[PDB]
Amino acid sequence: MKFILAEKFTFDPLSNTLIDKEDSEEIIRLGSNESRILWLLAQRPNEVISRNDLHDFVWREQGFEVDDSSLTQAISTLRKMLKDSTKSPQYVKTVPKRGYQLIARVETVE
Amino acid sequence: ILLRPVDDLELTVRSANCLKAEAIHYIGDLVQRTEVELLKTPNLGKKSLTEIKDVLASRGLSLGMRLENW
Amino acid sequence: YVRVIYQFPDNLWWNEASNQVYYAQDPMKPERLIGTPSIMQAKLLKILCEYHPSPCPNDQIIKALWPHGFISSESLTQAIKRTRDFLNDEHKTLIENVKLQGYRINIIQVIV
Amino acid sequence: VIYQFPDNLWWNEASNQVYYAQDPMKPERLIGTPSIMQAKLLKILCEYHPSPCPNDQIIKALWPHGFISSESLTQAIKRTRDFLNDEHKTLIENVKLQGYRINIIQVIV
Repeated sequence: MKFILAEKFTFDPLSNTLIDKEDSEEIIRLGSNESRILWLLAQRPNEVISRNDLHDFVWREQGFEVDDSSLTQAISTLRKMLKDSTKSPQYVKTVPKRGYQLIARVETVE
Repeated sequence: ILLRPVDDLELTVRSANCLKAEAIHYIGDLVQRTEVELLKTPNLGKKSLTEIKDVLASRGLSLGMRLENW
Repeated sequence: YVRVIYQFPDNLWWNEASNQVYYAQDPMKPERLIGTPSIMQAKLLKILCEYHPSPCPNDQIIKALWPHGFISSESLTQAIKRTRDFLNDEHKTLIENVKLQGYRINIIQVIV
Repeated sequence: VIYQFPDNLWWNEASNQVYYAQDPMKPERLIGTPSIMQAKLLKILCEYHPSPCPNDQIIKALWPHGFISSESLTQAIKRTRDFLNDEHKTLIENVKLQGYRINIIQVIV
C-alpha cells in the first residue's frame, strides 16, 4: 500500500521510494532505517510514539542492537532529505520526554 | 496591666471577636501568646497584630513576656 | 451514592454531589450554569434544606455557619444578602425571610 | 473520548494532542501535545468534571511521592492554561478553598 504525506510526497513501505509532486522527475532515495521509521510513524497516524518502542521495533527486527544516537541521526537525515523545517512543526517533530511526532497527512493510495 | 479582661483593651470588633474564640480573656495569656501562634489564628493578619501591639504598648504591656506562675 | 438534587422555582437546579447551581434553559437541561457557591453559601443552603418546610431560627443558622464564633448578626444579614444575590433572587422569593421567625428556602422537589 | 472546551477547543484521548477544531477527530489549528504532568492535570480536571477538583487530590495524583513546595501548584496550572491560551482565565476556573475545574462543553465516547 502506497502512502501520501501532506498531499505532497508519496512513499511506499515496500520499495522505499519518495516522489515529490512538485518535482515528479526527481525520485528521492532514502535509507532503509529512516524509511522504516517514517512508515512506523505513518502506521500510527498523528499520536506520540515512544523513542524506546520505535527504536526497538525498528532495529531489533533487524537482528542487531545499536545505540540511541542512531535514531537521532536517522531522524536528522529524514528531516533534512524531506526538506522539512529545521525546528518548526511542519511534517515531523520531536516531543521531549515523550517521543516523536508526525504532522503530514496520511493518504493511502491502495 | 495584667488585671484587665481583654474586652477592656478597647479592641476593634474584629480583633475582639477573634481573640474571644481562643479562650483568651486576660492579658496574662496574650503577653506570652507567641507572635507566630497569634498569626496562625483565623482572621488575624499583620495589620491587626500591629494595632494589638500598639494598644499593648500604650499601656506599658507588650508581647514577648517571659513570665511567672498564675 | 445518596444523590440529592434540589429543584427551585424558576427551574433552578442545585446538585449537591457536584455542588453546582444552574438555570435550566429546558425542563432539566444543564446549559446555563450560574456556578459554584462558597463554603458558607452551601452551608446555609444545607441548613435551610434540612429544616424544610419549617423556618430555621437565626441562632441555629449562626451556630451552624459559625460553630465557635462570636459573629455579629450583621454577618448573618449580609451572608443571606450575598447568597440571594448570587442566586439572582431580587424578588426575595428563593430565600424568604419568615417575619419574626427566621428564614425559609423555596424548594419544589427533591430528586434522588 | 473527545472533550470540547470553550473557543472551540478539543482534547483527544483517541489521540494524544490538543487542537482548535470544529470537527472532533479532524486536526484543525493544532496546539500540540501537553507534557506528562500537563496531560495528567488535564485528565484529572476532566475526570472531576463537572465537580470542582480538590487541591489535595491534584497534588497527590500529579505528585504521589513528591514533597511539593505548595507553589508548583500554581506555576503548573498557570502554564497549563497558558499552553491552552487561557488569557482571560475562562478555560480553567478556580473556586477558592474548594478547588479547580475545567470548562468542558461536551464529551464524545
